[PDB]
Amino acid sequence: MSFIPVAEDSDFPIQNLPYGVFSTQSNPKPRIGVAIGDQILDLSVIKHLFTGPALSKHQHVFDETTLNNFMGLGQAAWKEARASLQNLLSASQARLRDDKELRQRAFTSQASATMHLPATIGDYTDFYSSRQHATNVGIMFRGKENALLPNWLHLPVGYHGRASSIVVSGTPIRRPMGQMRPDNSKPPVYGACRLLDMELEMAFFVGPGNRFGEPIPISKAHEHIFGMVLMNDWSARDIQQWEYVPLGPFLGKSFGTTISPWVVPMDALMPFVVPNPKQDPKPLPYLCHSQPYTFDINLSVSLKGEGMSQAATICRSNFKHMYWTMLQQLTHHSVNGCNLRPGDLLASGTISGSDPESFGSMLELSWKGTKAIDVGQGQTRTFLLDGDEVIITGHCQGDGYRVGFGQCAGKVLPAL
Amino acid sequence: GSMSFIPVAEDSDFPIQNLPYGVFSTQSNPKPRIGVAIGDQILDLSVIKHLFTGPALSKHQHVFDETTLNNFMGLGQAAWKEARASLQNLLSASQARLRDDKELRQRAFTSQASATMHLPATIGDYTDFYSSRQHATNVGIMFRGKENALLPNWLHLPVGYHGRASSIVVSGTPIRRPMGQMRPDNSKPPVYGACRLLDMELEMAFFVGPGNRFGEPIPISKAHEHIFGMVLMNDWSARDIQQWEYVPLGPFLGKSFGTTISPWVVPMDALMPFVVPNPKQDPKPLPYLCHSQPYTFDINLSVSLKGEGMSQAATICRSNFKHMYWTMLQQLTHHSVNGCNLRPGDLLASGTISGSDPESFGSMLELSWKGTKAIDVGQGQTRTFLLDGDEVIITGHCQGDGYRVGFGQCAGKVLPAL
Ligand SMILES: [Ca+2]
Ligand SMILES: [Mn+2]
Ligand SMILES: [Mn+2]
Ligand code: NA
Ligand code: NA
Ligand code: NI
Ligand code: NI
Ligand code: NI
Ligand code: NI
Ligand code: NI
Ligand code: NI
Ligand code: NI
Ligand code: NI
Ligand code: NI
Ligand code: NI
Repeated sequence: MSFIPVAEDSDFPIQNLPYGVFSTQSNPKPRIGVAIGDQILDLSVIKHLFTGPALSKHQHVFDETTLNNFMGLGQAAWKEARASLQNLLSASQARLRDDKELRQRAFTSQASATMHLPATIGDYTDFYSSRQHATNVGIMFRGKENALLPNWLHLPVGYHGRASSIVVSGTPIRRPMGQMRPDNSKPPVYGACRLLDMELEMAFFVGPGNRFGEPIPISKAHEHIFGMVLMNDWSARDIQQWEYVPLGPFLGKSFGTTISPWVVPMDALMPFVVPNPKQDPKPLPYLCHSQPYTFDINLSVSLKGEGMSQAATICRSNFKHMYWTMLQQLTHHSVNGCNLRPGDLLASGTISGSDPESFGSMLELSWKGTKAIDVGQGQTRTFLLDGDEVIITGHCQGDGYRVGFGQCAGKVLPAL
Repeated sequence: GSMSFIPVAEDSDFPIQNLPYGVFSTQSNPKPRIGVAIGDQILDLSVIKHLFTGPALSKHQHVFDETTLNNFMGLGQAAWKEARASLQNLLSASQARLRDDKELRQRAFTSQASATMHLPATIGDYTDFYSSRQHATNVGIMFRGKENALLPNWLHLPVGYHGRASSIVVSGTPIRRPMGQMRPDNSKPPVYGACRLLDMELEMAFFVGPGNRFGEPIPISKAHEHIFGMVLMNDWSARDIQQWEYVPLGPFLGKSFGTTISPWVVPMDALMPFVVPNPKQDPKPLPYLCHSQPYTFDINLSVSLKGEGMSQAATICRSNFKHMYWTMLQQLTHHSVNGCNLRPGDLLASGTISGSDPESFGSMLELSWKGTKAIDVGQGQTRTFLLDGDEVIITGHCQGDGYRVGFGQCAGKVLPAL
């Protein structure tokens, strides 16, 4: 089904076909591509091959420097694009395989490519939808009997994030300065954050908007989910704890948030859908959906420090843990008439399962700095050190192939 | 004083001392474009852009051809100062260049009355601060209790939260009463329905000029270089939705259904004549928040409410920006201290501007004390929270000798819920 060979270890078989923005040494202009094997198929080069009804008059979306306009076309266009790509790669429509002059312009090596943020993100929201993550933060901060606050099981709690500091995989992250209060009996101090953390999340991009004042009913929520990326919500826990009452996390989150560049479309993930977790209490009707919209995605996080020769896997978790689905999050986010826009990023929350090996932050893995995490070669961590590199990966396991997400990586630079 | 060839009423918001920037279109020409308000006219900068011949602007005249102010904001203070001096000259009663060019005036001016204003910039990120000591005290009492009403961090840093950028709308945009989830009965599950405690919040906000690079703080001594100018803002709020949702991650759907700004961006140079010494802070802030430069402004603010049956709008709040405890310089410095990258056109709002006098409380949550006191809105008529069809208008002015620097309107009418 693909004339482009795909190795067994590839994140990018024919069943994936994610969208990203890339550039090369020869042509520095960011442009839209699709990953296949170790190659990128350049959609600006092949834009004229999308001849179907939804795209024939809208080929210009493939000439843009971001995915926003393609996202905003909606599901008929996404489905047509994916079918066109499938038919070109199988050579059912043989133009791309057989037009050698087009072909040699259209495919470039991933290894030689530079990736960019896939969209101009107008608004970013971070949810809090893993019951074990919220419970753990609760146990650590408020105690076992108060682990979950009263609203949590009733709505998908979330907060507005900082869009400007969402950066693409591979961007170094500087340890932030700020204010903290390490001794509650004394005034706060200014200094480098001491409790620098990662957060394993996933996120989706919004497709067509909704108009200002017009909620998206849950029945239609699936029409607005374009596809998914990996996210690391870097966090400065000492800055966070001091600032956050009563208006929520702010500078403890906004110094950096990393996403992976390849946006895996929802149609690629639908084969990996599983039943939705039972919610008790049942949510209010506006949040109810029968459609399965929970996904079996195997997630891993590695840490490698300065001097260390091998990265250690510190977390293995799964997106299927989450209590509230993306449909519920999208619907709740628009219930009040808030206008979601193409390229908005809605993140899941930190993805922790019940097994401590699956906790999605070092705040949890180290239990607030009370337990050392073994990172191999005689080294241990509670929170991140200068020079540490964190890499998140994710895969769906098919029969004889995997749909992978590439990398969501960053290295910590010293405070300056 | 100082005079334009364009006639200006004594109490006009838009004398030659102001010269605010905005984005407008007309019935003749739908392209949104950059203008400056003067008297009851707009001067179209796209038409006169070739008159900006100075060193900061001569190679950057295209910023005046844009559909938003972002690029001009991004050029920084030498460009802003050069544009303002060029406009003060061009609009002067004693300057012939534009005054006597009949055909150019025909193309360059249009009446405010027939213009449609648009949002002045594409706002990448919006942040709302919480910098009125009285407002934070009042909401603490009403949502949480008198004990620690002002929470332990408030006197040490300018508390703020990330707001929703997409739902910042220009003055005049109707605001639909939001649906959502609320918990009016503590002994029952939450319910879904129309908000019952719909509120306004009197704020001001500033737009960021040049940004800072990702990872690079803005030191407080340079913060003034990044503040372009100000608008009025109404942070519409759904207090029942807010109270149920906000612990522990903050206000969310209780704010994001709509936030209105006025369209004319008053540049900081226009406001500097109205600067006053900063309020004393005790405890003294940490050094990174310590600045001697005066950056508190005497701006008289007013809020009116007009019900769907009324002929006279009632003034329900009179307050002043000079009441705020933390300055814009402190807010911008704190926002970037961790390396967060502010970008041109970002909007940083002050917080609700409540003074200590109850007549200066900047929200109906406060003026009605969470529905326990009636607000007088005219003969016989009262409010606690906003009703369908109510129109809220925020205005603001700095008063000089024989002129004002005004802000135009920040208006919205409440539509019924779905
Ligand atoms: Ca934003
Ligand atoms: Mn997070
Ligand atoms: Mn507010
Ligand atoms: Na972050
Ligand atoms: Na609002
Ligand atoms: Ni892989
Ligand atoms: Ni062509
Ligand atoms: Ni069409
Ligand atoms: Ni309950
Ligand atoms: Ni204190
Ligand atoms: Ni099978
Ligand atoms: Ni004079
Ligand atoms: Ni006025
Ligand atoms: Ni230049
Ligand atoms: Ni005064």
